[PDB]
Amino acid sequence: RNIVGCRIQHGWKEGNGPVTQWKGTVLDQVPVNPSLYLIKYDGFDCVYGLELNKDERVSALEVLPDRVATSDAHLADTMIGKAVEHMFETEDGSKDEWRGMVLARAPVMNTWFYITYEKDPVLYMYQLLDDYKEGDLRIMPDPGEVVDSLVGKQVEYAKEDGSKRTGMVIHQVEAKPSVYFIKFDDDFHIYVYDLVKTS
Amino acid sequence: FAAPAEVRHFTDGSFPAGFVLQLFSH
Repeated sequence: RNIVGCRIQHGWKEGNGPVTQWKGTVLDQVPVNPSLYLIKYDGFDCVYGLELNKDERVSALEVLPDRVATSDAHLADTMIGKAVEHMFETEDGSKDEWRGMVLARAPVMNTWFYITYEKDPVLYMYQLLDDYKEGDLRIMPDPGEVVDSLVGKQVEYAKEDGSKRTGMVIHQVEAKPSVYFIKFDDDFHIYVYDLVKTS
Repeated sequence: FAAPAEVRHFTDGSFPAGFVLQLFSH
Protein backbone atom coordinates (compact mmCIF):
# COMPACT_ATOMS: atom_id res chain seq x y z
CA ARG A 1 0.00 0.00 0.00
CA ASN A 2 3.13 2.10 -0.39
CA ILE A 3 2.88 3.08 -4.05
CA VAL A 4 6.12 4.98 -4.63
CA GLY A 5 8.01 3.21 -7.39
CA CYS A 6 4.89 1.37 -8.58
CA ARG A 7 3.08 1.59 -11.88
CA ILE A 8 -0.51 2.63 -11.29
CA GLN A 9 -3.73 3.06 -13.18
CA HIS A 10 -6.91 4.94 -12.32
CA GLY A 11 -9.97 6.62 -13.68
CA TRP A 12 -9.71 10.33 -14.36
CA LYS A 13 -12.84 12.48 -14.58
CA GLU A 14 -12.15 15.71 -16.50
CA GLY A 15 -14.99 18.05 -15.56
CA ASN A 16 -18.25 16.17 -16.10
CA GLY A 17 -16.99 13.99 -18.96
CA PRO A 18 -16.81 10.21 -18.93
CA VAL A 19 -14.16 8.49 -16.85
CA THR A 20 -10.95 7.78 -18.77
CA GLN A 21 -8.18 5.38 -17.78
CA TRP A 22 -4.76 6.79 -16.92
CA LYS A 23 -1.49 4.91 -16.47
CA GLY A 24 1.70 6.16 -14.87
CA THR A 25 4.65 5.64 -12.55
CA VAL A 26 4.73 7.05 -9.02
CA LEU A 27 8.05 8.91 -8.72
CA ASP A 28 7.78 10.13 -5.15
CA GLN A 29 5.64 10.93 -2.12
CA VAL A 30 6.22 14.47 -0.89
CA PRO A 31 7.81 14.41 2.59
CA VAL A 32 6.31 17.80 3.58
CA ASN A 33 2.85 16.56 2.55
CA PRO A 34 2.64 12.76 2.34
CA SER A 35 -0.76 12.80 0.65
CA LEU A 36 0.92 14.42 -2.41
CA TYR A 37 2.45 12.26 -5.12
CA LEU A 38 4.56 13.04 -8.15
CA ILE A 39 3.47 10.94 -11.11
CA LYS A 40 4.93 10.47 -14.58
CA TYR A 41 2.00 9.47 -16.78
CA ASP A 42 2.49 7.82 -20.16
CA GLY A 43 1.82 10.42 -22.82
CA PHE A 44 2.32 13.54 -20.66
CA ASP A 45 5.87 14.91 -20.60
CA CYS A 46 5.02 16.96 -17.47
CA VAL A 47 5.33 15.65 -13.94
CA TYR A 48 1.94 15.75 -12.22
CA GLY A 49 1.24 16.50 -8.55
CA LEU A 50 -1.88 14.75 -7.24
CA GLU A 51 -3.36 13.79 -3.90
CA LEU A 52 -4.10 10.40 -5.40
CA ASN A 53 -6.13 9.09 -2.47
CA LYS A 54 -7.95 12.42 -1.86
CA ASP A 55 -8.52 14.08 -5.26
CA GLU A 56 -12.10 13.59 -6.45
CA ARG A 57 -11.14 13.22 -10.14
CA VAL A 58 -9.23 10.03 -9.34
CA SER A 59 -11.14 6.75 -9.06
CA ALA A 60 -10.36 3.02 -8.96
CA LEU A 61 -6.66 3.45 -8.20
CA GLU A 62 -4.75 0.16 -8.63
CA VAL A 63 -1.12 -0.89 -8.56
CA LEU A 64 -0.03 -2.49 -11.88
CA PRO A 65 2.86 -4.87 -12.60
CA ASP A 66 6.14 -3.13 -13.32
CA ARG A 67 7.05 -2.26 -16.89
CA VAL A 68 9.14 -4.78 -18.83
CA ALA A 69 12.81 -3.99 -18.07
CA THR A 70 15.76 -3.22 -20.38
CA SER A 71 19.61 -3.23 -19.89
CA ASP A 72 26.19 6.16 -19.94
CA ALA A 73 26.60 7.55 -16.42
CA HIS A 74 29.34 10.15 -17.18
CA LEU A 75 27.16 11.82 -19.83
CA ALA A 76 24.19 11.83 -17.45
CA ASP A 77 26.27 13.19 -14.56
CA THR A 78 27.78 16.04 -16.65
CA MET A 79 24.31 16.99 -17.89
CA ILE A 80 22.88 17.56 -14.39
CA GLY A 81 22.87 21.10 -13.08
CA LYS A 82 23.66 22.41 -16.56
CA ALA A 83 21.89 24.77 -18.87
CA VAL A 84 20.93 23.17 -22.18
CA GLU A 85 19.37 23.90 -25.57
CA HIS A 86 16.71 21.32 -26.45
CA MET A 87 15.66 21.12 -30.08
CA PHE A 88 12.00 20.30 -30.83
CA GLU A 89 10.66 19.97 -34.38
CA THR A 90 7.74 22.22 -35.45
CA GLU A 91 5.00 20.80 -37.73
CA ASP A 92 6.84 22.61 -40.54
CA GLY A 93 9.67 20.14 -39.94
CA SER A 94 11.73 23.14 -38.76
CA LYS A 95 13.56 23.44 -35.45
CA ASP A 96 12.59 25.38 -32.31
CA GLU A 97 15.32 25.40 -29.68
CA TRP A 98 14.01 25.80 -26.11
CA ARG A 99 16.59 26.90 -23.58
CA GLY A 100 16.22 25.15 -20.27
CA MET A 101 17.99 23.51 -17.38
CA VAL A 102 18.53 19.87 -16.37
CA LEU A 103 17.74 19.55 -12.68
CA ALA A 104 18.19 15.94 -11.68
CA ARG A 105 18.04 12.32 -12.61
CA ALA A 106 14.43 11.35 -12.18
CA PRO A 107 13.73 8.86 -9.39
CA VAL A 108 12.43 5.35 -10.10
CA MET A 109 12.79 6.03 -13.84
CA ASN A 110 16.59 6.36 -13.91
CA THR A 111 16.96 6.85 -17.69
CA TRP A 112 14.78 9.96 -17.32
CA PHE A 113 15.75 13.47 -16.28
CA TYR A 114 13.91 16.31 -14.61
CA ILE A 115 14.12 19.33 -16.92
CA THR A 116 12.51 22.79 -17.06
CA TYR A 117 12.31 25.47 -19.77
CA GLU A 118 12.56 29.25 -19.88
CA LYS A 119 9.53 29.33 -22.16
CA ASP A 120 7.70 26.92 -19.82
CA PRO A 121 8.82 26.81 -16.17
CA VAL A 122 7.10 23.58 -15.11
CA LEU A 123 8.77 20.28 -14.35
CA TYR A 124 9.17 18.00 -17.39
CA MET A 125 10.65 14.54 -17.69
CA TYR A 126 12.55 13.30 -20.71
CA GLN A 127 15.04 10.61 -21.74
CA LEU A 128 17.75 13.09 -22.59
CA LEU A 129 20.62 10.72 -23.40
CA ASP A 130 18.79 9.74 -26.60
CA ASP A 131 18.22 13.39 -27.52
CA TYR A 132 21.89 14.14 -26.88
CA LYS A 133 23.18 11.28 -29.04
CA GLU A 134 20.70 12.33 -31.75
CA GLY A 135 22.31 15.78 -31.38
CA ASP A 136 18.98 17.41 -30.39
CA LEU A 137 20.41 18.51 -27.03
CA ARG A 138 23.39 20.80 -26.51
CA ILE A 139 24.86 21.29 -23.04
CA MET A 140 25.81 24.89 -22.46
CA PRO A 141 29.12 25.81 -20.80
CA ASP A 142 29.31 26.84 -17.14
CA PRO A 143 21.36 32.51 -2.37
CA GLY A 144 20.18 28.92 -2.13
CA GLU A 145 23.13 27.94 0.04
CA VAL A 146 23.14 31.08 2.22
CA VAL A 147 19.43 30.79 3.00
CA ASP A 148 18.16 27.85 5.03
CA SER A 149 15.85 25.45 3.26
CA LEU A 150 12.41 26.78 2.36
CA VAL A 151 11.08 23.26 1.82
CA GLY A 152 7.80 22.76 3.63
CA LYS A 153 6.89 26.43 3.82
CA GLN A 154 3.45 27.31 2.54
CA VAL A 155 3.54 30.00 -0.14
CA GLU A 156 0.95 32.76 -0.36
CA TYR A 157 0.26 35.16 -3.21
CA ALA A 158 -2.57 37.32 -4.49
CA LYS A 159 -4.41 37.14 -7.81
CA GLU A 160 -5.58 40.18 -9.75
CA ASP A 161 -8.87 39.76 -7.89
CA GLY A 162 -7.06 40.46 -4.65
CA SER A 163 -7.99 36.90 -3.73
CA LYS A 164 -5.07 35.17 -1.97
CA ARG A 165 -4.11 31.60 -2.92
CA THR A 166 -1.59 29.21 -1.41
CA GLY A 167 1.03 26.73 -2.52
CA MET A 168 3.82 24.71 -0.98
CA VAL A 169 7.57 24.47 -1.40
CA ILE A 170 7.97 20.74 -1.85
CA HIS A 171 11.59 20.36 -2.90
CA GLN A 172 15.00 22.03 -3.20
CA VAL A 173 17.27 20.90 -6.03
CA GLU A 174 20.37 19.07 -4.82
CA ALA A 175 22.39 20.20 -7.85
CA LYS A 176 21.35 23.88 -7.71
CA PRO A 177 20.24 24.73 -4.17
CA SER A 178 18.64 28.05 -5.14
CA VAL A 179 16.07 26.25 -7.30
CA TYR A 180 12.81 25.18 -5.64
CA PHE A 181 9.71 23.26 -6.70
CA ILE A 182 6.36 24.78 -5.79
CA LYS A 183 3.08 22.92 -6.04
CA PHE A 184 0.12 25.33 -5.87
CA ASP A 185 -3.10 24.02 -4.40
CA ASP A 186 -5.12 24.82 -7.53
CA ASP A 187 -2.93 23.16 -10.20
CA PHE A 188 -1.28 19.80 -10.75
CA HIS A 189 1.91 21.07 -12.45
CA ILE A 190 5.14 21.49 -10.48
CA TYR A 191 6.50 25.02 -10.95
CA VAL A 192 10.21 25.79 -10.82
CA TYR A 193 11.38 28.93 -9.01
CA ASP A 194 14.75 30.53 -8.42
CA LEU A 195 15.65 32.16 -5.09
CA VAL A 196 17.07 35.57 -6.06
CA LYS A 197 18.72 38.34 -4.06
CA THR A 198 16.37 41.30 -4.18
CA SER A 199 17.65 44.14 -6.42
CA PHE B 1 -3.97 28.68 -14.07
CA ALA B 2 -1.28 31.34 -14.05
CA ALA B 3 1.55 30.89 -11.63
CA PRO B 4 2.81 34.06 -9.87
CA ALA B 5 6.00 35.38 -11.40
CA GLU B 6 7.38 36.27 -7.99
CA VAL B 7 6.69 34.83 -4.56
CA ARG B 8 7.79 36.48 -1.33
CA HIS B 9 5.14 35.74 1.30
CA PHE B 10 4.60 32.66 3.44
CA THR B 11 1.49 32.16 5.53
CA ASP B 12 3.58 32.28 8.73
CA GLY B 13 5.33 35.41 7.42
CA SER B 14 8.77 33.78 7.53
CA PHE B 15 9.96 34.53 4.03
CA PRO B 16 13.65 35.51 4.30
CA ALA B 17 14.26 39.22 4.01
CA GLY B 18 15.99 40.59 0.93
CA PHE B 19 15.11 37.65 -1.33
CA VAL B 20 12.39 36.63 -3.74
CA LEU B 21 11.36 33.46 -5.56
CA GLN B 22 11.27 34.18 -9.29
CA LEU B 23 9.46 31.89 -11.71
CA PHE B 24 12.12 30.25 -13.85
CA SER B 25 10.68 32.17 -16.84
CA HIS B 26 10.87 35.49 -14.86
